[PDB]
Amino acid sequence: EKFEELKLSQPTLKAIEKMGFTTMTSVQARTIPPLLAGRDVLGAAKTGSGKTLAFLIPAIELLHSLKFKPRNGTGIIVITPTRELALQIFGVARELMEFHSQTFGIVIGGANRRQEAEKLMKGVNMLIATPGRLLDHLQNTKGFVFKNLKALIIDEADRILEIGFEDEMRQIIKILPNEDRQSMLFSATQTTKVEDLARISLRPGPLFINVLEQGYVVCDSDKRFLLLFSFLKRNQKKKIIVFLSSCNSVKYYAELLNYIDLPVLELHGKQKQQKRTNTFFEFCNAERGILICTDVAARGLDIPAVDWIIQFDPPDDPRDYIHRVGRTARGTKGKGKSLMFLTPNELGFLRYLKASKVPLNEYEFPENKIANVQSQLEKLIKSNYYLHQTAKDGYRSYLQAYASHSLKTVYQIDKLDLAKVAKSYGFPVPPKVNITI
Amino acid sequence: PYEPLIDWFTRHEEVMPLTAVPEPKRRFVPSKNEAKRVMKIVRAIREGRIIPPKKLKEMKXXXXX
Amino acid sequence: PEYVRVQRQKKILSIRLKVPPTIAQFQYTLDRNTAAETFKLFNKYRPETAAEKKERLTKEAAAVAEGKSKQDASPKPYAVKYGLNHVVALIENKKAKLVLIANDVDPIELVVFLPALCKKMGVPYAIVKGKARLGTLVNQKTSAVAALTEVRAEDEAALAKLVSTIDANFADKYDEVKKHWGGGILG
Amino acid sequence: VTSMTPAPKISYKKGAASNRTKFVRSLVREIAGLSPYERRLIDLIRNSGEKRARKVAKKRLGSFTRAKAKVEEMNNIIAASRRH
Amino acid sequence: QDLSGLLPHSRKEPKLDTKKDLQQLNEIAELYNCNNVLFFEARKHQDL
Amino acid sequence: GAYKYLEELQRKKQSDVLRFLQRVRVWEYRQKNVIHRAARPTRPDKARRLGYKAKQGFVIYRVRVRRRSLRATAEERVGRRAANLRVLNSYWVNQDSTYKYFEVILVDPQHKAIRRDARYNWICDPVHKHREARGLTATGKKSRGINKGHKFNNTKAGRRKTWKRQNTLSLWRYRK
RNA sequence: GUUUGACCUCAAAUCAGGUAGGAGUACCCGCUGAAAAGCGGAGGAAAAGAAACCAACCGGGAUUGCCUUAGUAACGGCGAGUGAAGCGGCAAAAGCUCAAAUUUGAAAUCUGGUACCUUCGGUGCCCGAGUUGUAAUUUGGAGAGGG
RNA sequence: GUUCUUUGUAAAGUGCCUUCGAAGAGUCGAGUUGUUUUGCAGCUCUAAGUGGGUGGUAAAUUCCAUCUAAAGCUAA
Repeated sequence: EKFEELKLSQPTLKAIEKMGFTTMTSVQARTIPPLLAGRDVLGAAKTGSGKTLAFLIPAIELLHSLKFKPRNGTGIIVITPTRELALQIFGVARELMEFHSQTFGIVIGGANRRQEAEKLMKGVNMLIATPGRLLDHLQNTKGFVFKNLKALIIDEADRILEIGFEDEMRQIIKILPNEDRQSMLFSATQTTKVEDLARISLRPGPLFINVLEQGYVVCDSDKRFLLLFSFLKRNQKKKIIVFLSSCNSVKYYAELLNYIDLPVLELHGKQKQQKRTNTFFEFCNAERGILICTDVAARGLDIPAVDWIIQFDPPDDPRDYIHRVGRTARGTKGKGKSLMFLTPNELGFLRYLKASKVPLNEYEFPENKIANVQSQLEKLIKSNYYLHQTAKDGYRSYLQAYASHSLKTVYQIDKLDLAKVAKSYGFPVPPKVNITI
Repeated sequence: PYEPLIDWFTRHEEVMPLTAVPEPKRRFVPSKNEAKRVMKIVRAIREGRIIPPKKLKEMKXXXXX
Repeated sequence: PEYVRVQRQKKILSIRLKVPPTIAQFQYTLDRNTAAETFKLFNKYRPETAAEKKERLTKEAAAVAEGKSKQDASPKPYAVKYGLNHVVALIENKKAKLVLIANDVDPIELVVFLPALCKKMGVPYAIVKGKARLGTLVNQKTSAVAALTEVRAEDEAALAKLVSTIDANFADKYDEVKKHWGGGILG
Repeated sequence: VTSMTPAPKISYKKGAASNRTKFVRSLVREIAGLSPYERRLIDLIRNSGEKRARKVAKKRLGSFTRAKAKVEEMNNIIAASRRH
Repeated sequence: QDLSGLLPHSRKEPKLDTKKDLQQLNEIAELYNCNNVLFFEARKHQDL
Repeated sequence: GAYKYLEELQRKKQSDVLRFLQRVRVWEYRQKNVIHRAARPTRPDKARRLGYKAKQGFVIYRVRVRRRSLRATAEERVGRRAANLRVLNSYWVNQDSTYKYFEVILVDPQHKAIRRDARYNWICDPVHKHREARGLTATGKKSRGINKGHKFNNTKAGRRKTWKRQNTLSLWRYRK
């Protein structure tokens, strides 16, 4: 069916029109009449099917049917493992709530605690959060309007369990009310301990719908962005997609490289989704273009057969990266050459690549061929306030992305020279970011 | 008694500042308060309360004779 | 007189008694040629006087008064930085490329954290001799601090070798004897 | 007569300590050195244990919980100096 | 004062801050090697 | 700014450097008079939080007192000496077995910087004559004991006040 | 360089401009104090005054004063007698300012002298004061940077 | 009320988003002495920063309440 066929409030209709959605994906078209019906649900769907919007529509329907004040309650609660997925879900949800009247917020470990605290003191009518920081905010923030719980959703309980936040989740649900609460949850696969949390969460009986060499380039953390720029100039007139972690670094690298006037398309959660669709369409039809994107915005959509996969940032799911390069090779008869940047702290990832048993190719670097624009970068950052702030934001979100990373054995912040990271961003002195180290 | 000073805390070096204070706008652009003082002098010269220095040297060159 | 008697009896009662090692880092200070070249550096970066400031203001204001709006272009002013809270403020970013520290301040406690603070912040501090010589290069009576951050490209190579010179001459020579209790020998 | 939840006003003193003020206090600690009863106190730990150390510190202080913090602080100093 | 005059094996420690926290006193008795500890709470300068 | 360093270093008084400076300065001030003019506050941060500004119309006296309170008497001495000045405030710096030392900020209501600059022009009012003589200073209000709290009851002067409450009888036109 | 100069300190001025004292003292505020006197300091009022408050409630909301609380609580050879306060009702109602992180792309601040002017001041110029911090902005009820 | 001028990328306010988000130490307090009926003063000692002050509360390895001291002004 269509989104515009179903019974909806008119600002939600304007929202769906402006997000470009008319049609429905089939599994979400299945789950939406139980989503309106008020039953609990679990669901198996691929990461990036639009399954955010699938719950976003009847959640805002519930908030519209209840019309309660921002002081009145919180209601819709969203639990999501990754800070990046949290920002993507939030950025999709912003315009949806913006045509609506209610309130939207963020709770993320790695954000400023007095910020999130003051937002909770004001009250937030739709919460999106990481599991670890929720125990802090429920146990510590006073006066926060918790007793309502109109609903609750979990996304990718595989990833919560694979991180290991499930005990935190049990403490949360033991804090959570149940009788007003309905629980909806999406997870592409399932295990037993997923189902144990599901048996606690799902208050009625639910009906549920279930439907090769790599490049690796070891570089120091300062010169890696420069080498990306050099390799991108050398491979100009070849379409290449670069995978990042943080949307701020996406926007900043895109604005930077457009200031260096080589044509670059950005693709991130802060990008408006109609503009996002325009950029993806222009990349797919232009066939010689630079695409900067995060990991999971790239996960959310199928990829044309590309000259290069370049992964600059650390991965969200390395297992999904191993499956993703295999499905990329088997899907694309045109050869797509995959590479990842490495830092000399990261070589244990390589042995996990040796756990993946796929072959590996080391791609070498000449120190003579260095683009040498870093002085121009620093003069630019000392010049432009706007570029200065976007550079600081990419740096900040980059470090918070490392903070939010699961594999500590692959990534330790203690290993990293933040001076070189700042010089890669172009700062001679690393700016202060309030990060537990 | 007396004994030499222990430098346990100095020997670890901070690679970052203390405060995450955002940089202000005015550190990057030409100074505003300068320009307000400029326009003050402009308003005084438009009222003629301040003589231009070229005109002042013109005055002194005639007044010396 | 009394005041001559006291100012001669001062610096006797100090050296007669054990000074703590966080003092007497002062007067373990910079030698002759290096302080000379440091002053040759900072006289290249004198700040603008009030007269020169007001003069340039009158020039540009007479320009706009004719109007005759000539252009909108000026790179930046570069100068030494000399306000004490401003000097500390330029640290903890860090922005201070070099800091000069006067040995003689009568409230010494205004100053005593600055060698350890630039030590932990890694800022190339140097203890200079005489706050009047700081005030001369900054158009004040005294200054007691002297920070310098922004340098033209003509002078940046001189800056780095001066930093290496100071870290050789100050940080290597006086670091262990900084820890020792000075004075204590009677007069 | 039913309910209404006020926004709880917590003083900014009661929030936390900053990185800046911890840096300030710890940087003052090594510069100031030890007071003479602290010079006594580290030695009295090293000689006759934290029992007699806490008792002497409480005698120097007025109360007991401050003597806890004082002894724990000098233990932090001993741990910062001796191992490192 | 009179009770401190009575039992010599009693002591006359300066007064504690908290009327509410009481476990610390055990430590205090451990630091004074006492086998029975006595605590006087004065609520509102009226109730003992 | 550097004032936080001065405050936190100031809280560690019996630390070696501060007692060194204290021991030098007590002898140095012992050379001078009972009352004299200091060029600058030796504890500038304490003077700031008591209200000092570095401009004309702010006079710092250093005063020596033998071991009312000692601090209030120290304020009364420089109040008697410089009558044209109005006493802003005072603070401890140093002490000996023989004498305690205080550093007192006084403000002149005659200087035009003080007569303008409306943060401080209130002290030009003749109701602010000799605040130390009436105990209107900070140490004066402490020794009078004027705050809010049940800990604060009828004390000395207020005691005579409530003795006054017992001493006078109130009668209406129509007797109640 | 045995010279010269910055400071810093301390003196001196028949230098310029100001200011303190004494009287009175009904009321006010401090200090001292017997069987009150005294001292010191002000004003038309003074003081106090914007909670490190009161409460335990369906909470209240700077200070001041009146009525009530109340001759109660409490204290006292629990003898002589001493002797409150919360709340309530009313009068009156008013709130503000510093001190903490940089303006560093320009001490932006002010006294004083002089020349004029529309003079409880204004403008200009010049000495000074001031970075050992004068301005703007911010006093938790936050606030700041940006957008 | 009339009348003359006042802008200079001048100053401010409201909502939303983002990034931050620093405060009164010879003080608090403790002991003693005097003084007062609990404060004040002297002498000695002398702190903390999710801190501190104060009060109820307990089904008890308690919970909750309520303010921000050690800076200042303010008519009636």
